[PDB]
Amino acid sequence: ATNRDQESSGFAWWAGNARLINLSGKLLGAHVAHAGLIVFWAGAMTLFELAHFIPEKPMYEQGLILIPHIATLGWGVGPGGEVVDTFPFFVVGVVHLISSAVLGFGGVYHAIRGPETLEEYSSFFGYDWKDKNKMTTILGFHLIVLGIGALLLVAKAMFFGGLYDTWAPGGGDVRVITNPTLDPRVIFGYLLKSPFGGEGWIVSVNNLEDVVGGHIWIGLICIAGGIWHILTTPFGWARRAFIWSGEAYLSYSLGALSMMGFIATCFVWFNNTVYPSEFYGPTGPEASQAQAMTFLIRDQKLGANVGSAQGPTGLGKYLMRSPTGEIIFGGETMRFWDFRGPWLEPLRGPNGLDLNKIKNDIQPWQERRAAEYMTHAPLGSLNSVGGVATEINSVNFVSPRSWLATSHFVLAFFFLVGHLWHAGRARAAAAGFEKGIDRESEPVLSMPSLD
Amino acid sequence: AELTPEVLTVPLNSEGKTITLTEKQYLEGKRLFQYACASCHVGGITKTNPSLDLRTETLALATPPRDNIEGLVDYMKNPTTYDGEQEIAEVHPSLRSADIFPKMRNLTEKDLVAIAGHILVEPKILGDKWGGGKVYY
Amino acid sequence: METLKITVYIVVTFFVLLFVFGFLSGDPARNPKRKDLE
Amino acid sequence: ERGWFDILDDWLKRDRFVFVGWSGILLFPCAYLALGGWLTGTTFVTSWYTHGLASSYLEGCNFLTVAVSTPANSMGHSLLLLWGPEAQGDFTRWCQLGGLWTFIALHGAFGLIGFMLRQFEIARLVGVRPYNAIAFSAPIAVFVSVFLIYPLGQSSWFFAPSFGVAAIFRFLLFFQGFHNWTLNPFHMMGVAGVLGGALLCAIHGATVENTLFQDGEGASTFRAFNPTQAEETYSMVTANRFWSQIFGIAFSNKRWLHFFMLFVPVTGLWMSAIGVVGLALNLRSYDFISQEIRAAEDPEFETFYTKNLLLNEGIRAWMAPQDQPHENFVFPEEVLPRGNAL
Amino acid sequence: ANLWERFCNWVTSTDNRLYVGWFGVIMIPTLLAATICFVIAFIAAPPVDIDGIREPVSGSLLYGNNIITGAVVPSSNAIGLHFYPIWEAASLDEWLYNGGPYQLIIFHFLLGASCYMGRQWELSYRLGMRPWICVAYSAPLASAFAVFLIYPIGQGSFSDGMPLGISGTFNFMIVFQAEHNILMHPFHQLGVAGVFGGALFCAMHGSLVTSSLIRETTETESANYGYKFGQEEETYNIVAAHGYFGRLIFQYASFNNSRSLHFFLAAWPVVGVWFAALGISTMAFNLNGFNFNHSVIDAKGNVINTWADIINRANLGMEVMHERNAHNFPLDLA
Amino acid sequence: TTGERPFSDIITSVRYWVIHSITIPALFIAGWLFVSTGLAYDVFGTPRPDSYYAQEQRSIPLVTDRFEAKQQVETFLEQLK
Ligand code: CLA
Ligand code: CLA
Ligand code: CLA
Ligand code: CLA
Ligand code: CLA
Ligand SMILES: CC1=C(/C=C/C(C)=C/C=C/C(C)=C/C=C/C=C(C)/C=C/C=C(C)/C=C/C2=C(C)CCCC2(C)C)C(C)(C)CCC1
Ligand SMILES: CC1=C(/C=C/C(C)=C/C=C/C(C)=C/C=C/C=C(C)/C=C/C=C(C)/C=C/C2=C(C)CCCC2(C)C)C(C)(C)CCC1
Ligand SMILES: CC1=C(/C=C/C(C)=C/C=C/C(C)=C/C=C/C=C(C)/C=C/C=C(C)/C=C/C2=C(C)CCCC2(C)C)C(C)(C)CCC1
Ligand SMILES: CCCCCCCCCCCCO[C@@H]1O[C@H](CO)[C@@H](O[C@H]2O[C@H](CO)[C@@H](O)[C@H](O)[C@H]2O)[C@H](O)[C@H]1O
Ligand SMILES: [Ca+2]
Ligand SMILES: [Cl-]
Ligand SMILES: [Cl-]
Ligand SMILES: [Fe+2]
Repeated sequence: ATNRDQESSGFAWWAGNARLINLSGKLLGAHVAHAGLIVFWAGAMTLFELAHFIPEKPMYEQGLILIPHIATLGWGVGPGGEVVDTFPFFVVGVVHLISSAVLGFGGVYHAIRGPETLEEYSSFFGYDWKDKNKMTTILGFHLIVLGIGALLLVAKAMFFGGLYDTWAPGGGDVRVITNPTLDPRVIFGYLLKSPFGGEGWIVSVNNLEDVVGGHIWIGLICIAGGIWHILTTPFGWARRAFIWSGEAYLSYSLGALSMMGFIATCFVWFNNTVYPSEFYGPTGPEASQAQAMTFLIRDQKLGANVGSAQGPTGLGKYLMRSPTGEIIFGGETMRFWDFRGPWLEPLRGPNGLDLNKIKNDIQPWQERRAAEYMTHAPLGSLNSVGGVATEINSVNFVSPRSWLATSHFVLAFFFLVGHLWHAGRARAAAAGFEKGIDRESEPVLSMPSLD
Repeated sequence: AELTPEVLTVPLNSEGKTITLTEKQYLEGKRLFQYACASCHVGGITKTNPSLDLRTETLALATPPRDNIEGLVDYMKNPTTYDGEQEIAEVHPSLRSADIFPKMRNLTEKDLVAIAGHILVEPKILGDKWGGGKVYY
Repeated sequence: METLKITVYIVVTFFVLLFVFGFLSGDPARNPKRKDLE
Repeated sequence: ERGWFDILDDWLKRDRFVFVGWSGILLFPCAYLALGGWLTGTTFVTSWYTHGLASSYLEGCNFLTVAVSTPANSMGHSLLLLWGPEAQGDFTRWCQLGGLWTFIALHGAFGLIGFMLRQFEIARLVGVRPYNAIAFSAPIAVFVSVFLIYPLGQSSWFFAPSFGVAAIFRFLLFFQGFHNWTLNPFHMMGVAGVLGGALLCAIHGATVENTLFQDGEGASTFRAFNPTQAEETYSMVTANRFWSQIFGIAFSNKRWLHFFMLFVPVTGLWMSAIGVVGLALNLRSYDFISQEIRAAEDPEFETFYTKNLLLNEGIRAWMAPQDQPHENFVFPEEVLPRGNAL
Repeated sequence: ANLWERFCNWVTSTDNRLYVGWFGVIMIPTLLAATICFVIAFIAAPPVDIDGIREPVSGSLLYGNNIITGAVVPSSNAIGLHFYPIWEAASLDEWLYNGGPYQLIIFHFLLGASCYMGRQWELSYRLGMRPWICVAYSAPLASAFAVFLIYPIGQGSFSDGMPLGISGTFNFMIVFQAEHNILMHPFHQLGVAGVFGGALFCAMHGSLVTSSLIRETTETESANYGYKFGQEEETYNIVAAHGYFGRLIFQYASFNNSRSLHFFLAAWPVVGVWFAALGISTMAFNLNGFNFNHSVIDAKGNVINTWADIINRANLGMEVMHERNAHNFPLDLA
Repeated sequence: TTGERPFSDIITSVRYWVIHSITIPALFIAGWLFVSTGLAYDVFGTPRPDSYYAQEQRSIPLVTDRFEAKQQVETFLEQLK
């Protein structure tokens, strides 16, 4: 029982995985078995989603989060996002499920059967946390892998069917991306946009050419930096700035994951391009704009001049100006005038919503799309009663956007706490006082009093 | 109080013929109404146009009358405005427009009768709550 | 307004640089026990 | 003199797994009956005849919506004894009339007295000072003021809180709509006492855990402590310097620190109890007269104070008919206050 | 000893009466800016059109407010989530009308308070302490982020952020109940357990330690003079305290390890307030409390009201009256 | 220790489980039957799903007198046909 109790290892059972820090062979097993769990869930959850899936209902009425991801990549769907073939959903699930057994097999072998340490067995697979050259080499391998992964999305977009394009002329369709954006002013200009309203940082990417071209840049960058980190060792300024330990490296990754989880939370809440509303339901801004559109249409059909209808506040009842003059929907949805969506842009002129188009060019499919999104607003209870908090039972609905955003804010938050926990502990362990103050060497007793 | 055959007896047509639903039809009507209609009609109101509700008195004064099974089944095939002057299948779910309202694709004739029956029975149970909105919640 | 904008931009940049260079300046060694951290 | 009294004393004070004591004669039956009444009521008993509400698992309620509800308003402040003139010894009628509510409230009150006598009794046998009992006066002041004095000032037990999760939530919202209780400075002091109590709890525990002396070799620091050791397990000097430089001031006296921890939450609860005593009589902090005079005369004057009264007015009009069924409120749709569209 | 190293050694010096540190370099200017604007705005700012409907709310003392009703009023709903620094306004008068001050205060405060948390980590490193006091502060800090930043993001407007004032806070709470049924959300319920429990354990630990103080003084003097700052020996008898409390409940419901007792005092309120913070942060994306409206139905189909339905009646009253001039369409979707 | 037998001793002893493999399910089944026979309804006076209202009424049988409350409930119970 090497390091498998508190006396030998120093770690109680409730911190028992800390006993693995210098047991690279068992640590390998833990990581591989855990990836098996991830791949298992992906595989099994897809199959569950497929078994429970009725193609005639919108995905967002059915509690689906994985099938919408597959459909966005262009598999299984045709024009308007209608499901034409559920077989790709089946394949994706089965293959992930079968692979989890391979990973689970490796994980269990390395965890309990193989060598506990790898350094005696292989100097290639062996590592010391303090070896800055080896750690950046392992880092470089995984950057190259990530870069290949980013290029697989490009290959799917350009050579293997394309991607679902909610903005495609004619209501949305799978489209092959032939000219991805490569101009680095466009790709990197997203990185320098303000994150506030009307700008939205990278969350605002709104066309597939930019999505694909950005993954080309990311793939190259990851492959280059991966080669760079195989061939180099950390520079002196870098050496002096960081803590070089297992727990320190864990803490940096925890910080990075937390940040990504927060970005993903906003992506799914605001973006309707890589999270198409056909599959995920309308965004919050989208459903609110759709209500204004619905009652503009209803009242205009009854004979109202919506352009000149003064509401109770003095602002237009249907239409008003944004603080920079653009013609926008009125009422409380004035806050959402930054929303852009395919069902609304045909009414947009240079100055915003165009009154002549509103009067003459509103098509029945737009009235349909606004009424559907207004009645599938991402509001609902924890027991999945759809609607405002005061609504009665009847509609079993919580938007996927709500499920995906709340879960990932919660995870990102705890991963920020985990970063603080492990970064603070890594610093203290490195300096040698993570177990308490030395009584005979208490630093504050050697310092001058404050007053 | 109990869900009795009296409760489940509703007008079949405008001429005064009634039909008596089974409890199974009523409960099937409720489930199918939830599946296909409640996103806009929960509680008997109409979220996208609150001026029109599913109260029986409101359905009686529609053109043609909709306060009976045949009028309601016909509405789900070929919906009209309240005065009958216009056909609104392009914006209201119906069998005629099952291509653009895909949830209507797997509704059979028997399903339309059960949905219709639910709409006609619920006010007899709920009174003012049906089509009353939040004031009666 | 434009003068206010440049002043704030310069002020903020100033303090951010102090923060970044400050933590780049051998901070792990600024502890009361082990200095030799590199 | 070693008579029966002293022999009895001997047995009650035996060191056993559950100490009993003289206080235990009051404490144990009363606590047990209060708890068993609450479980019996929430599992099996309705509120149909007193409130028009279902309130038990038997009826389909869940852990959040079950309650032992208060008696009907027409019972006034009746003790509602099982053998009294309302139920007349009929156990089933008693349950339907709300007899379980006074049963729980009254056995609970005497249970609480018995718990506090237990704190005194054990403290005297062990030889410690009775500050735990003194601190327990604050939960007793809360229970007595909210569950007894408040309804005794009102028309009947009906307006006391009902014993349930969602029923207590209704009590919170009633207190906003009718009493504007968030505005009351006695509630404010109670909020300060409770949030400052939670703060002190967090900050003291964290400070100790992060100024520990290294008294062992393990990475789990819990083992390096011995209950009979003479030394402090953490550094008061380092803790004092940390907080003086982080926050400006710090504790330096460990006895003061722990008295303060007693003092803050206990005082807060006592202050909130005083305000509820006022609400027994509707002696509210509802309004600022100066604001009302200005706002009556100046229809452009708006504050968050006037915005909240509009919310209270919504609460009263929209919840009163269902929440007070004995009053027979019929409010036609046209009289209900509502904003535009909603 | 060059000038940069001199400056770094002063910044990180453990001899300053108040520790500065690198986090303090960001903390001090942002907290000063937020404090100065808050004080000035609270006293003298003119009314603010919070909901974008040309209906300005008076928040300052000079415009008819007292300490209880006063607030710094959130920025205009017309602005939504747009960034509104002073230099984006045509004039200060424009900036004040639209609630400019609110944005300046909360962005500087959130920056400064995050750096306050880093500063707590930083000083613990300089003094040779264990590092996790800042993890306890992350609980109130996350709550501030929830009501000032996260909730506005999910709802699309800083005009639904928490006001900077006492009655403004109550307004925020009441509308929150109407729109998310927060009382019925388990994360708020865990938060209440966190702070009720934290207050209970605060009084608990205070009373038990005070009950077992070792006699070191006479009756005419404060018992606090029986403890001396820096003394080596414990000032109370934990064995007597554990002997009392173990008999109050039973022996195994009582702590006799001061370290795990104090860890429990740390963990219980911090975890509870994390959940409260996460309640607000997830109701920000409209995943609301439990809805049992009309959950109980009789054999005929009559609605049988529960206490949940009575809560709903109260919520409807708040819903229909809040922001009475701000809605033109029947659903309040944000 | 206070002299009683340790709990861990007791609940790992075959004799404990011989006794309680009977007494626990026996009590569970007793609770089940208390509901399934409908006896719970009648002990506590709780309405069944079909006895909240009369077939056409929609008014609550709310108690409105203090000293005739018992008779009021009995009258409400008659009127259920
Ligand atoms: C993803 C979760 C995860 C993973 C991958 C690991 C992995 C590991 N843990 Mg950790 N641990 C975890 C969660 C996890 N743990 C949790 C939640 C706790 C708190 C309870 C701990 C507390 C803990 C302690 C206290 C210790 C470990 C230890 C270990 C290591 C050796 C375990 C051993 O020897 O078991 C032996 C047990 C068995 C052989 C029994 C069955 C185990 C197998 C693997 C079950 C697999 C079943 C599966 C269905 C088979 C699939 C086969 C198929 C693919 C063909 C191993 C790398 C030990 C260590 O660090 O050693 C140095 C150690 O002392 N863990
Ligand atoms: C990739 C992420 C990651 C990894 C690899 C580690 C790894 C480690 N952590 Mg860290 N940690 C993390 C993220 C991570 N952590 C996060 C996000 C937090 C914030 C909560 C923490 C907070 C934390 C603390 C406070 C501590 C550690 C510790 C450790 C060490 C021992 C861990 C252990 O054995 O736990 C064993 C696992 C358990 C005892 C089980 C926990 C059960 C959880 C709480 C249940 C969660 C509920 C679940 C999500 C849903 C409900 C399920 C239910 C219905 C069945 C180990 C090096 C310890 C350490 O410092 O050692 C050096 C330590 O004290 N971690
Ligand atoms: C990324 C995470 C994620 C998200 C966003 C979803 C989202 C969804 N799931 Mg999926 N699922 C997940 C992970 C996720 N799931 C996992 C890990 C499993 C395996 C257990 C499943 C297995 C699963 C099944 C079997 C089903 C779903 C279903 C659904 C839908 C309804 C959810 C619901 O009603 O929950 C109810 C809400 C809860 C149970 C709340 C959970 C509260 C947890 C315990 C709090 C944890 C807090 C934190 C993690 C712990 C911190 C502790 C602290 C000390 C540090 C919704 C689309 C349903 C569906 O509609 O399928 C079509 C369905 O039937 N999911
Ligand atoms: C990242 C995961 C990972 C890593 C770093 C290792 C590393 C190691 N394994 Mg382990 N193992 C793993 C996962 C991993 N394994 C998995 C998934 C399984 C189940 C198949 C195993 C089952 C296993 C057994 C049974 C044994 C090892 C052994 C070893 C050691 C020698 C391996 C060698 O020399 O191969 C040389 C390299 C090759 C043969 C090239 C293999 C190329 C693969 C098979 C094709 C796919 C490549 C491509 C990148 C895969 C993409 C996968 C991705 C989609 C997830 C080495 C320490 C040996 C050992 O421990 O000795 C005592 C040993 O006997 N492994
Ligand atoms: C997982 C990805 C990853 C990781 C963990 C590392 C890790 C490392 N890199 Mg490598 N690198 C990578 C990918 C990665 N790299 C890629 C893809 C490339 C190709 C572009 C490189 C090219 C590269 C070079 C040329 C160098 C490194 C170096 C290093 C080392 C110093 C890191 C450092 O000081 O950052 C700290 C970050 C900074 C100092 C940036 C400036 C500080 C700004 C102001 C912070 C801004 C934060 C703000 C919130 C940004 C938000 C988003 C923004 C874009 C708007 C460290 C071991 C250094 C080294 O030692 O090489 C041997 C070095 O010289 N890397
Ligand atoms: C180390 C360790 C651990 C962990 C472990 C783990 C984590 C493992 C994993 C594992 C895994 C991860 C496993 C897996 C497996 C899998 C499998 C075994 C699969 C199978 C499949 C199948 C058989 C399929 C089938 C099918 C088909 C094909 C079609 C469709 C339908 C169906 C589904 C039927 C613990 C914590 C315990 C502790 C101790 C140590
Ligand atoms: C894909 C895609 C795209 C693109 C993207 C990109 C291109 C990205 C990039 C990105 C990046 C490029 C990022 C970066 C990041 C960075 C970071 C995150 C950093 C950090 C840093 C740190 C953290 C540091 C720290 C420190 C200090 C400050 C002092 C000294 C010490 C230390 C070092 C600690 C787009 C949008 C177009 C479209 C969609 C898709
Ligand atoms: C009232 C009254 C009385 C009494 C009675 C009694 C005393 C009863 C008792 C009763 C009881 C004594 C009952 C109990 C019950 C219990 C239960 C019902 C429980 C349940 C539980 C559960 C369900 C659990 C859950 C959980 C939690 C809470 C957390 C942890 C985890 C779990 C999930 C497990 C007499 C005859 C004198 C007279 C007349 C009146
Ligand atoms: C927008 C942000 C840009 C970030 C740029 C990142 C580029 C990285 C290059 C950093 C430059 C290296 O230069 C860095 O600064 C000065 C050089 O005088 C040194 O500064 C420090 O040195 C030592 C560290 O041991 C300290 O004790 C000393 O107080 C201080 O002078 C750093 O140790 C060195 O690492
Ligand atoms: Ca290398
Ligand atoms: Cl309001
Ligand atoms: Cl509106
Ligand atoms: Fe203490």
